[PDB]
Amino acid sequence: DADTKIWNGMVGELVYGKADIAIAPLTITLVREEVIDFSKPFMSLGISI
Amino acid sequence: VGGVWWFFTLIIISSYTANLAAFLTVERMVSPIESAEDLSKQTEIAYGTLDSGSTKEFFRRSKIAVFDKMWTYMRSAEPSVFVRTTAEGVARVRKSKGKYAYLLESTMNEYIEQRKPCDTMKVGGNLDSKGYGIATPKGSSLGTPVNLAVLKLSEQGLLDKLKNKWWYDKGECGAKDSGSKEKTSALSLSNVAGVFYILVGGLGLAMLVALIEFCYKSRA
Amino acid sequence: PYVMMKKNHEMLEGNERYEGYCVDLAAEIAKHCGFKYKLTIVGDGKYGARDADTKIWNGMVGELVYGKADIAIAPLTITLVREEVIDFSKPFMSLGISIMIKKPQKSKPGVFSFLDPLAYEIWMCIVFAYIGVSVVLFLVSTNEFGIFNSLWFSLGAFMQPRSLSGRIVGGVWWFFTLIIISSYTANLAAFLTVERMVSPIESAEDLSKQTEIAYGTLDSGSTKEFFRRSKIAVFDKMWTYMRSAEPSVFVRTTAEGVARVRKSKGKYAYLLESTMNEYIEQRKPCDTMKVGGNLDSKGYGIATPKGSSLGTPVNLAVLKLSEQGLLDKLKNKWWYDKGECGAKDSGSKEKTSALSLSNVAGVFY
Amino acid sequence: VGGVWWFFTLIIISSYTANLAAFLTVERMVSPIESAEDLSKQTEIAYGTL
Ligand SMILES: O=c1[nH]c2cc(C(F)(F)F)c(N3CCOCC3)cc2n(CP(=O)(O)O)c1=O
Ligand SMILES: O=c1[nH]c2cc(C(F)(F)F)c(N3CCOCC3)cc2n(CP(=O)(O)O)c1=O
Repeated sequence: DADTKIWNGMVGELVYGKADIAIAPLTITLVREEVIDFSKPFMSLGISI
Repeated sequence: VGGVWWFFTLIIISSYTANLAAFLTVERMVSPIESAEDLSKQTEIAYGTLDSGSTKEFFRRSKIAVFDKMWTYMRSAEPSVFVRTTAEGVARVRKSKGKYAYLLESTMNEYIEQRKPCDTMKVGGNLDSKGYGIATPKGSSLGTPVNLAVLKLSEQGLLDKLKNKWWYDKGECGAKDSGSKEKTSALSLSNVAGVFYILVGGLGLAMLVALIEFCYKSRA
Repeated sequence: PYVMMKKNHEMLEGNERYEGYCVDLAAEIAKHCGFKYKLTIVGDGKYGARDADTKIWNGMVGELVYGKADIAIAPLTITLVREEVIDFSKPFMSLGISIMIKKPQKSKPGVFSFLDPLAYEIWMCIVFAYIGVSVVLFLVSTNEFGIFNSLWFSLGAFMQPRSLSGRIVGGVWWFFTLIIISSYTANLAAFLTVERMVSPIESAEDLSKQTEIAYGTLDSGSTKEFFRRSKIAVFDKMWTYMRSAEPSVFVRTTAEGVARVRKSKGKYAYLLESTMNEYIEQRKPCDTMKVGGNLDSKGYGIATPKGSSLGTPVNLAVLKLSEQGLLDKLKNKWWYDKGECGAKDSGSKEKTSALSLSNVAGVFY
Repeated sequence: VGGVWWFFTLIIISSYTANLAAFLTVERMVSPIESAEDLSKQTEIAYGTL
């Protein structure tokens, strides 16, 4: 959230110590790589028709 | 009379032949899509994305040639080509008789293709390169271990195996994909069949006139 | 097309000597990380392997571990064996193993170009109804007298008084054949207008289900070792075939493999990295094409010595470049834009026309 | 012989007719450059400036 500058969802629960690890279809984005750590991709994808 | 009638039927059968050819020539002209560039080069088939998400924001910020034009279209397309949820998008594709295409994540798409009534399919390669990963708090102890674990699983083909288990095996369809093989691709017997029934009908009519004729003769 | 020697490289020096995807990717990374660099080609010209005996790393991965270089910007595959000794940034290009076949060419008459317009099923029924009329007429007109007549009605069949019965039979049968020959003519015209030539089917599973078209991989490399170690259903059978296929379905180099596909008239398929494959498709004489999706999920990355300062910076830089679509842009620049071939342009080329003899020949025999 | 020869000529005249239809259909398919966008959509005809 731009205003409150607060992280939500799984990425949030990681930064605020709610969880120890996140195992889900979490996209590896630059904005997230800055606050948390992403392991190598376990599934490559993209936009399809 | 016989000459003019002959010239008359000549024109008609020629017209029938010529006309029947245009319907078959165009029938071949039809070329389903396959790539994203195909969506931009045409307008007959509408298309859109989710009203909110990285998918929509992708085209908006994309400076790539093809994707640019696509966004320009979707940005002012009426009615709204954007849907509220992913379910709405799929429903729009299933109820437009192939007049509406929906752009979404390949992962979720591939899964939908393996769900009843098996009436959806992914076409062409992906538009961009993304990837999911295991997230761990910055400077965690599980960091390095998990990272290597993912690499180990992929090399053992365990990751590919898991996907096959939940995407294709879990199906199911598993049937709609074997019919989508795209085998057939020619003319047909249907039309020609209609002319066969009218033939046998004529033969039967004659077989009736024969007996009937005989009877008449006898009477005489 | 990652790193190549520029045309007039002899008249140039420094980094200006080289050009390619990675050459541009280097400048981009250096711009976002803020540093000057000197492009250098690895000595032995290898990527990154580990000799079992000497336990020594070679190629770029080697020059990193032994302090010869500060960073590796090349199509270096992100493997577990390497991730242990060095650091890999997020993938700047996802790839996998693909299939390469000949150019979807086309050519063949075999009187079978006449039975196609008209389906085999239709040729059959038109023959069944053919004798179906010569038998009905046969009933209109002692054992030999039936043979001479059956041969006469068969001559009245072999196509060209007022017995109303068999009269309407000849008329209806004429109207029947009229429609058919009209359909054949019309349909054949459509064929002569569009004239689209498909091909086989993209799906590694298609290579295993058939044997007519041979296929193989490089005699040495991760590609070959993949099938050997793969426990997946489809890939298993494929390896079983290639493992004992005679003659050898494996080639010495990648060039040999491509040459084998271009000289087998579509009888030999070659399995290789999608990246190199896509590039080949964009090279003269444009007679090769990639079919189906990749067999596995790989990815190249920027390699940096374990515990380096450029580590985190470069990692983020790669992610930034991809999100700005700069990576996709670079690939398009060296693969398709700088390419020479064309597929969507060959289908957009509405032009062609000429009669041969093949089809007509089948009717002569 | 007369029957087979008839079926033979039938196919040929049908082929001639069908093919001749294609030579006129394609003759219409051909389009000439009307604007600049036409120069970009095709490659057969090269073009340049000073
Ligand atoms: O980390 C993320 N991972 C995601 C994974 C998936 C899925 F593919 F379902 F696993 C999806 N969907 C795709 C289809 O529509 C329904 C949900 C959204 C994701 N989003 C939201 P974005 O902002 O639209 O990318 C993320 O943020
Ligand atoms: O790090 C690696 N990066 C590689 C990059 C490429 C290319 F795609 F050309 F860039 C290739 N080729 C693919 C086509 O055949 C010719 C060479 C091999 C690579 N290998 C050897 P592997 O053991 O067979 O994977 C590596 O080890």
